[PDB]
Amino acid sequence: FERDISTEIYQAGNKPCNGVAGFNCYFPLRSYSFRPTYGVGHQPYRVVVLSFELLHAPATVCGPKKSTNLVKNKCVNFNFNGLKGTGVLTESNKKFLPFQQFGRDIADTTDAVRDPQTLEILDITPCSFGGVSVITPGTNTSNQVAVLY
Amino acid sequence: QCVNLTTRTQLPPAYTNSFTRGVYYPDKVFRSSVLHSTQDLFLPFFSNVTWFHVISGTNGTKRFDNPVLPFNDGVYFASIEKSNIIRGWIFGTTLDSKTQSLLIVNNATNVVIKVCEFQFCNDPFLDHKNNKSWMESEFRVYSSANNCTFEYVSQPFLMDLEGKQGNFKNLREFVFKNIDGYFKIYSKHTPIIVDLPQGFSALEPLVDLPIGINITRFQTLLALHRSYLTPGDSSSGWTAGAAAYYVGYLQPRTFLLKYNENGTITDAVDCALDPLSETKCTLKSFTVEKGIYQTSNFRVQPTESIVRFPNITNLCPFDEVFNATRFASVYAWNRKRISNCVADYSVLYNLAPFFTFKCYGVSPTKLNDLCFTNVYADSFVIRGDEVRQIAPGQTGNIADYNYKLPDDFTGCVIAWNSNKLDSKVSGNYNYLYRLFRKSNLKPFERDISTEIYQAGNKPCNGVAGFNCYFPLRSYSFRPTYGVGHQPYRVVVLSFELLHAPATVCGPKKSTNLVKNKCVNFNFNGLKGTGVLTESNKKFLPFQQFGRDIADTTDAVRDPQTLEILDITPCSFGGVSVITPGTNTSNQVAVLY
Amino acid sequence: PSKRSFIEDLLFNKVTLADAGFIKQYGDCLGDIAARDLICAQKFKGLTVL
Amino acid sequence: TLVKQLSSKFGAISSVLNDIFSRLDPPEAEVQIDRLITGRLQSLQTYVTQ
Amino acid sequence: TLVKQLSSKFGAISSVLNDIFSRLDPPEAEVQIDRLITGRLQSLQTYVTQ
Ligand SMILES: *[C@@H]1O[C@H](CO)[C@@H](O)[C@H](O)[C@H]1NC(C)=O
Ligand SMILES: *[C@@H]1O[C@H](CO)[C@@H](O)[C@H](O)[C@H]1NC(C)=O
Ligand SMILES: *[C@@H]1O[C@H](CO)[C@@H](O)[C@H](O)[C@H]1NC(C)=O
Ligand SMILES: *[C@@H]1O[C@H](CO)[C@@H](O)[C@H](O)[C@H]1NC(C)=O
Ligand SMILES: *[C@@H]1O[C@H](CO)[C@@H](O)[C@H](O)[C@H]1NC(C)=O
Ligand SMILES: *[C@@H]1O[C@H](CO)[C@@H](O)[C@H](O)[C@H]1NC(C)=O
Repeated sequence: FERDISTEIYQAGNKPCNGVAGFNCYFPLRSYSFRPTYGVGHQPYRVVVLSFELLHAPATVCGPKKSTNLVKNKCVNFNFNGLKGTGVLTESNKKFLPFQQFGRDIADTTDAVRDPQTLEILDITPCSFGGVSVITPGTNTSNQVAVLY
Repeated sequence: QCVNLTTRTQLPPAYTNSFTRGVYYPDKVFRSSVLHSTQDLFLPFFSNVTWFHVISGTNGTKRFDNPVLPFNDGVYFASIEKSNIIRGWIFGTTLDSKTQSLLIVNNATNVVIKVCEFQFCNDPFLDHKNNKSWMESEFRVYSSANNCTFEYVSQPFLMDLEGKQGNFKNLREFVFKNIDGYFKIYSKHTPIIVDLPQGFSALEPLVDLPIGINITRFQTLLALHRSYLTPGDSSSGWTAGAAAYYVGYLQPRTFLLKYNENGTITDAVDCALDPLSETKCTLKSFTVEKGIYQTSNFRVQPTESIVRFPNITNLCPFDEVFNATRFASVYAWNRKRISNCVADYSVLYNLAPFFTFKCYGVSPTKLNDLCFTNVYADSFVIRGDEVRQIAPGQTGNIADYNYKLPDDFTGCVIAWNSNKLDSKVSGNYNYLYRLFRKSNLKPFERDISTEIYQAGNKPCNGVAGFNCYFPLRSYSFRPTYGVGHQPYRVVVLSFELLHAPATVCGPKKSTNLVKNKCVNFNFNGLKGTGVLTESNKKFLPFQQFGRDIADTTDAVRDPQTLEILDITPCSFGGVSVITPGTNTSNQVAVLY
Repeated sequence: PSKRSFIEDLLFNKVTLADAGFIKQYGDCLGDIAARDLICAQKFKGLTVL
Repeated sequence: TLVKQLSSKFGAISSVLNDIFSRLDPPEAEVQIDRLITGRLQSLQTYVTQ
Repeated sequence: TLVKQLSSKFGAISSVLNDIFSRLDPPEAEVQIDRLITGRLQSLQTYVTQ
């Protein structure tokens, strides 16, 4: 990703010509030869290269989609910018600095997030999970059990 | 326009210590109550900086207070002043108008950043008359308007937002760096201090722009103070004043940042500085209990690099292999031998635009450095729709009946189009192929036979009647036809690796052999690190490089002098640190 | 030498087949002579004995 | 056994890092290097366990 | 459980070698065979450890 516009005559190397446009001088700049009826390999072609770098900085493009009303205190799905997941999205008291956008924890999971429009900080907890251990008294006696979440 | 600058003064580069200064937030994320460990550009702890000083006041000499300073990988431009004079950083510029020149001129009516592709002048300095309004009437930094790329204005920047006090009001700190293509700037303002003061502080990021150019060195700038009181030259006729600024160069280092309950940085320890450091980092805590700890290993790094290759210069005959007027049939695929020559694969790129140089077991670009053994070359003509069919372990007619490749094939194919060469006016039928054979042939096996066989029992024995179909079928190869049914030319280059009898390879120039030094070596594509020493081991006349109990080479024969050497890692070991605790002392003993 | 008794002296000969590389210096085997026994070959791969 | 287990190819092109890095570009050398690294890590873990 | 873990895909197309080593091209079949054999070796090792 470096560009130069050095039009100065380039020294060939050993036995220099001192850049006097004489013998043993090499001119890097040359012109393309294009014809209406010519080889496909030498046929002109237009090339465009586009690049991008996903980062923690605020996004800029985020094209045509749908924006819905924000909900809190419910285990719901979210699609903040490109950040997807599931959580309750409660209120947070973390004092973000003006240049900070994303939160993070030990396991590199975004605990907090700043919404693009309302400009507020929201916590994230993946609601509730876990629970096992049906309790049975033996199958000759009865088919009645209890569950211990 | 611009005018030259005169009255240059040379002063010793006064140096002073920076006590744990120049630490910023690495990323735009929030953390708290974590001892996160980073790895980024930081100013090393306890390092001396080039303490520039603005001296020679009034109008005597005024000094050359704005010299050119190298910009290697970063800058820690600081400043202590009251009158707000030092401004105008010119960084990342070659100064010869090679490419874009960067300017940041502020404290005007509002902060502005000027970016233009102008042709630079011979001596820059930004004029400011001592009138009621201090305006840069003269632009001595540049005098051309060749091109302009970017312009930008910022309201909040570098203002001395404070009161009116006689002490040094502000201590500005800056960090200039290029993030692999774009420039990032950090800054902070420090209140009055009753000459870097001791303490800890963190820098909040600021605006960044791409630009992206070659970088030669950094240049600063000072506001002129030309007045009618003194008759002076146009080069330098302004009062000096008083100012002071520091410059430090950033280096890659590993730190251990500590965050507070606000998410703010409060402390950091610089690794690879002291023996008690890096074990304060291995423990990942700021307090170290007494005992013995193992931190890391110490190794002697190599200092040179040598290469040794066979001293043959004969060119390989790759012309007639590819410039052959007439190839042979597919079932008669014309095995060839290439040996005892220098092979350059760069000249091979000049062929037809339809080119399919795809390779297995070796990258197409790294053919030059390796050294092979008994490189082969196999030329034949194949149909257009069968160029993809010839592949390692691919089933089909041409692969299983005419040309079979091994599963662990090393080397690769070269395919170029032959639209007009192999097509006659009425078509070419010289090239044949075996449509029917008894069974699949073994890899790299050639069989040529035209005897009619008992295709449907009742052996013909030369009758060639019904139920007996001929084995050899020809090709049409129309002068104009579909690309799938148009003749192609293909050649396969099969070579055997493991490099016992190195014979050919390419253009690598030898270097004088050095011994008894931890050095790199490239003995015929056998890259490694170690020390070369004369060996008393007796090699038999046919014996090449030896081995040890493991599979690692221990001896190697010189390709030129034909002598046997030894290789061995030059140094390694372990390091332990003896510490009596952190609350009682800060001195340690190191056990190698 | 030392204060070993007779029975101990008998004992430290029957079973002491190998005392291992109890920290042997690099200069002991730096490629000189034949050498390259089991201890020195293992040390170059990082395995040491304290 | 730990020393001898260093010569296994682990289903790769070669058992030496330098040859693999010299004979292949990073896009395809990454897979071979990852295979070798994970094989040697699994080889090293069992010795610690025993 | 050691016997039962012999009929799992382990990240492949099928748990049967006949459908992997045969009726398919060499490279990816070899990759899948390597995956199967390394998984089975890991299972044997963990059984031995237990
Ligand atoms: C985004 O658009 C609508 C109305 O303009 C509304 O959700 C909100 O006010 C806007 N957000 C900002 C930050 O202006
Ligand atoms: C910094 O190190 C010492 C410390 O004062 C100083 O004498 C020296 O000139 C400075 N520069 C270098 C390269 O050591
Ligand atoms: C963190 O922020 C709270 C918010 O009021 C403040 O009271 C506290 O002093 C801050 N922590 C530190 C260590 O200053
Ligand atoms: C060139 O190679 C031959 C072959 O062994 C060798 O004898 C000779 O010394 C070499 N020449 C030089 C100048 O090294
Ligand atoms: C083969 O012929 C072409 C065209 O005549 C020529 O450019 C090339 O140098 C020759 N040799 C090789 C190896 O391609
Ligand atoms: C330092 O810490 C150790 C470990 O807790 C403690 O025993 C020792 O007394 C401390 N030194 C002091 C308090 O001076």
